[PDB]
Amino acid sequence: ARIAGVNIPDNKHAVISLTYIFGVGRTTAQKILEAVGIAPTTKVSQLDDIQLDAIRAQVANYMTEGDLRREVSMNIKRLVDLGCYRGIRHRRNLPVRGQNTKNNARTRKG
Amino acid sequence: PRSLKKGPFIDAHLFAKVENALETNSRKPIKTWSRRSMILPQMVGLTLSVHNGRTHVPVIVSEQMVGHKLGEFAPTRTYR
Amino acid sequence: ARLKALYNNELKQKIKEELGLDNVMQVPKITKITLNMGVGGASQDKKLLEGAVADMTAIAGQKPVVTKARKSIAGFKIREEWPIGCKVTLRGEQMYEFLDRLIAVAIPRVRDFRGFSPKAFDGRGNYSLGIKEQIVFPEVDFDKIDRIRGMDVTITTSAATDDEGRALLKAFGFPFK
Amino acid sequence: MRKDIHPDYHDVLFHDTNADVFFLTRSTVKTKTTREYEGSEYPYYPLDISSASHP
RNA sequence: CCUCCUAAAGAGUAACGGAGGAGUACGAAGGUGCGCUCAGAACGGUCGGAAAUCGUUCAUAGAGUAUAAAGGCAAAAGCG
RNA sequence: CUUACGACCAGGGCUACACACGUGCUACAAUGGUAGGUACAGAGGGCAGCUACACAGCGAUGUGAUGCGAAUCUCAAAAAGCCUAUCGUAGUCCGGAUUGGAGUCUGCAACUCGACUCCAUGAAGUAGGAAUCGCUAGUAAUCGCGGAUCAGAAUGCCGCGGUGAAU
Repeated sequence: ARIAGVNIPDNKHAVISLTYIFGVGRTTAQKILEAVGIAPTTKVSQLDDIQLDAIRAQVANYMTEGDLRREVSMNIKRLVDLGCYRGIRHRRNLPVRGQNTKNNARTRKG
Repeated sequence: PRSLKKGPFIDAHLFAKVENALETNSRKPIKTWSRRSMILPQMVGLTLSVHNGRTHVPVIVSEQMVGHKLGEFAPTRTYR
Repeated sequence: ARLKALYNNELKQKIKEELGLDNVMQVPKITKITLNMGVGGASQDKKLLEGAVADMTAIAGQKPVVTKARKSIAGFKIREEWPIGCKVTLRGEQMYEFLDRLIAVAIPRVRDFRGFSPKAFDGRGNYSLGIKEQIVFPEVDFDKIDRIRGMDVTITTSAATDDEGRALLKAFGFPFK
Repeated sequence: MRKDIHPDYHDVLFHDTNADVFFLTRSTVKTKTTREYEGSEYPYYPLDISSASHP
């Protein structure tokens, strides 16, 4: 089945497949499936197309993956062009969250 | 960051300086030592001079700065 | 060929009225649609060409043709007369049908697409667009896909000027800029 | 159009459930399930999204 | 042995004079019939750039002619 | 050394990393992960206070209300474990680094620089080079629970008990 512009593998449960979609998580998928008749146990292949359409409408209510990616990029760019200490941190590839970086500083550069 | 019920933290002397500057819309920098004070919508547009530890650096309060503390725009460590 | 039927009846007259052209014959039209898939990897491993031909044939609906490189570059390490790219040419009734299928399905499935830049036109009335991913078209099947490859589409219009070219596309409804 | 050297090409009906729109066009894709259409019976491929519904 | 200059506007013309190649290759790279036109510059376009392939506008050859140079080459002698 | 090498105060710093380094923690998964149920302790702390119970909240926590200076009330629920559903060798329903967003608390103040809460994002890592270390019995490994400094700030340190080997 295709949700939100990308493909989800059909071999496992609906909630687990929704987890794969960017911007979608397991708890959010459970919340989505609770409202509508679809149950988390049922597989995507088993699940009917009309159910999938209602699911797409529920996902559409939530902010989509492209929109989320663009907002994150926009926020980082806003910090950079503001030039705040946080923007300087983003530009210089150093932890902006305040985490201690004396020795294990590896996981910012890549 | 700060409990919403307590409201923003805004130091009294910078508060007084900024209201006495708002009634004039003066452009001369407000030289201040308190970098812990909340930037409010009222002080959008004018210029402060925030202590960075060694000297004061000007900070022209832009629109996209409310929600940040004064010291965020005054780096303290200078690393090349 | 719903678009072919529609263009003669409706779109042509409204294009003429909108541009205030003196003569009906002046009104522009889409002469041809060309699809290009150049890949450097091909002709060295030699496995890329078969899949590229398969996907291009499936999407286009016509048999594509393999171009032969006319120049050799040391940096790209391409010798003379190697099959590095594949292209196809669509016109007329079949072009209008391909364009209808494209407008119908190809662009909407594209992920993270808001619109096409207005500067894409070269200034002579011709239009060029690039598709990031071939999977977007419905003809291809995601299950048995070896790899993802992007595509280039070119639209040729009689009008020599970009304003009339854009109006011709607008009458057809090509997604807003 | 040279004979016999081209792909299989035939009539197809593309429908969007959300937009409730029917489109008729000839495509090489083949569909296991077909919907009856008053003009004639040709195969059915479902569409998740359609251009008209697309913002 | 071949090309250019020396060589003095027909040919020819020397120096231990100034400059470069040859001692091959092709059953197609020959014949015929048909068809085609290059190098570059700019603009647009996924990876893809200075430059790969695709589209457009100029472009008598600024290309190509198996090979050194001279001449010649559009009925192309160039390319299928 | 004595209008300074003495005395006070605001701001910052002790928390900066191209890289090296010793201690540990969490992993790389099926002897498992996640969901439901369901048991079995120990010792320790509590007016510079722990809160039974009601309601608001997905949550940390909030407003009431009550017992207890505690063999009374309370932190407190023990976890590994046992029964079922599922994931089926996949960088995965492994892993939770990192970042964006929202927030609750302590504190006069959380920018440099607090620990937690939910949502999303989901990096390396699929067992480790020469070399190297601890451990002989309720010991190694494994599991959580306490206390001290403490206004708030543990994987550390100081204790505790469950499971429980091989040689």
